[PDB]
Amino acid sequence: TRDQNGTWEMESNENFEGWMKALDIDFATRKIAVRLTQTLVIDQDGDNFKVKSTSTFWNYDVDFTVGVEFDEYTKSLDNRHVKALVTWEGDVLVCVQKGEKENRGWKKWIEGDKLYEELTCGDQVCRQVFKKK
Ligand SMILES: *C/C=C(\C)c1ccc(-c2ccc(N(C)C)cc2)cc1
Repeated sequence: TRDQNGTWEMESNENFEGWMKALDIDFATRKIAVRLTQTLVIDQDGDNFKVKSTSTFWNYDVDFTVGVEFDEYTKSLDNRHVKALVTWEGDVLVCVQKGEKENRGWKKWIEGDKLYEELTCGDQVCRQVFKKK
């Protein structure tokens, strides 16, 4: 299923700090952020997505249309400019962010009643699982 609509509450988080390090997030921010439970809110209508990543420490929103390249500033994450593109590979939603960092992007897919997410940058992969609330 390609339907990722919903409010998703984090169940597990692996190597989040490795991913943040590959983005050069500073020590203070990483040490706090790695402790925290996350929420993902996804509003999906056809190709149009609105995605929100939230915790008690950050609130990060992005809107995109599947298949349409967009220039993006990554704002409070790491303050960089990328060219971003989100597409479908089967039922895996795949984002590639072209720029300074290699292998930068994410993937999301549904496995049952849960949302699986990969965050990638450099040689680091962070793996997360969310439950539908
Ligand atoms: C599908 C997942 C997306 C678009 C996403 C974007 C950004 C983040 C994110 C933002 C900010 C931070 N900080 C400040 C540590 C971490 C991760 C997560 C997911």
